[PDB]
Amino acid sequence: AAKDVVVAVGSNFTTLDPYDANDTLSQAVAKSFYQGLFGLDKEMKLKNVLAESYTVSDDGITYTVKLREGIKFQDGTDFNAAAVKANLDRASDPANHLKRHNLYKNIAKTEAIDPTTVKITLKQPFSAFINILAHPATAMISPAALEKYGKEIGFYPVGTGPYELDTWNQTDFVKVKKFAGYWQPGLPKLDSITWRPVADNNTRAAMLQTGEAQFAFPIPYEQATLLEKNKNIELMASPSIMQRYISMNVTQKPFDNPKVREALNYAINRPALVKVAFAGYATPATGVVPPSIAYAQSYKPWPYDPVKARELLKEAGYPNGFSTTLWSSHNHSTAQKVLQFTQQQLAQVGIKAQVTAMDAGQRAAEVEGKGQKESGVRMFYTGWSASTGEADWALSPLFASQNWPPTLFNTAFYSNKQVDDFLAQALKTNDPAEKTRLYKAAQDIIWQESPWIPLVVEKLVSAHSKNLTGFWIMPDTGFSFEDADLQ
Ligand SMILES: [Zn+2]
Ligand SMILES: [Zn+2]
Ligand SMILES: [Zn+2]
Ligand SMILES: [Zn+2]
Ligand SMILES: [Zn+2]
Ligand SMILES: [Zn+2]
Ligand SMILES: [Zn+2]
Ligand SMILES: [Zn+2]
Ligand SMILES: [Zn+2]
Ligand SMILES: [Zn+2]
Repeated sequence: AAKDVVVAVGSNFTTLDPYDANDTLSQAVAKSFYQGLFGLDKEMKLKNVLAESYTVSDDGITYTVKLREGIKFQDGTDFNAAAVKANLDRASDPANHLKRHNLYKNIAKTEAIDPTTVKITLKQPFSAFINILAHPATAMISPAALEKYGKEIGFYPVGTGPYELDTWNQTDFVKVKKFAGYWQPGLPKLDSITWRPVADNNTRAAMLQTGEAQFAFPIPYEQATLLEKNKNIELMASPSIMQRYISMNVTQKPFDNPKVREALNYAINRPALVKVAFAGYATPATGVVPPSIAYAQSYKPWPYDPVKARELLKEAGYPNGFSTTLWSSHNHSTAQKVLQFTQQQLAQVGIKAQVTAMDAGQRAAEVEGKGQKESGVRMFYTGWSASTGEADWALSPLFASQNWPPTLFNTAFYSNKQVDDFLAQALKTNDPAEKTRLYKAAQDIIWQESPWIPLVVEKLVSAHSKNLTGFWIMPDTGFSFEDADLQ
């Protein structure tokens, strides 16, 4: 019997060459034909994939990876230390100007000691490197295919995965078919997968209804109830890695005063916000890092208390609040309801905030491309996904004093001697204990200094036919379908 499943996704794909994509979706789909040395499961946990095992010098500089022998690429060629070298050399060559260059520029060189042994030496220590190797961007592509297609490799992928490219209709869909020579006997179980972009949200959910699609994501809030009521459809609300928050320019107006920051955090009723802006598909944030990320810490939740808040602003010296600005990035999602709710809650405590949604231009001009002594940024509503699955990318770009704009995304212009050093120390050790310890310390300082108003952490809403099993949504919004099957 023919097992042909259709997945209804959210947008169009950019490229099928992982190294050249900034959107998770395209990377997730390209996972049909590509595998990495390592990868993360649906709980965001480390797994050895094409790699058998690995070792790292106490110097943190040298990584020695053992590979599984006998694996073939979809074009008949062999997967070996040389192919890994070719994939890594290419990714770390700036001349290639591949969108994900920054994830490999720290690689000094890759050596093929033997067909099943790869020696990678970094320029500088970076304990999160193993995570970079498990990232869906680091795909092992066919050296032969890299040469045959050159710069068009992103259209005609050739990897070691369970599916081969059947055909791609730029706007219509990406259809992949079962690869007979897949290195794992018995897989895949499916004969084909058809990834179909469906921009209309209501239509996406509707297809699960008619049976037109067996899996879909994301699912609109209104359509959620409908689907969950259907016995042929399984609707899930899973944890994501999207942190929602409002940063405060800790070097400005009343925000320099830590009492104000502590105050404004009492002003927001988070459980109410999750209902009003996310339809209950999120949770109040009890940390600055989504708990699904490795090394994250969680704390006792912020109570909601307008009285405590107004009192604190008074002690601070603002018996009648004050006025400030609240910027958010222009979008069509839930942001709109978040702003209206927030400035309303802030109004209750006397904080007149002038909301403003900015397009790509103003955002890059007023928020990202601007330094402290110029920036107008005061209160900023935004979000962030640590797509590496570990604390560093969830913490450095947002709190490391060196990452203030236009360098990186520390919109709160926060800084702290200990945190910066704790973050730096973390990257120079590979001992889990030390790492959980170092990161835990930085987070405790951050949470207590409150440079933010951590709002919530979203929930991913997906749904699939009861018949489709082994098909999962990952916190980073990618898919895990190693053992997918149909009955
Ligand atoms: Zn490019
Ligand atoms: Zn050749
Ligand atoms: Zn040649
Ligand atoms: Zn076909
Ligand atoms: Zn065909
Ligand atoms: Zn249709
Ligand atoms: Zn399920
Ligand atoms: Zn109180
Ligand atoms: Zn728009
Ligand atoms: Zn199921």
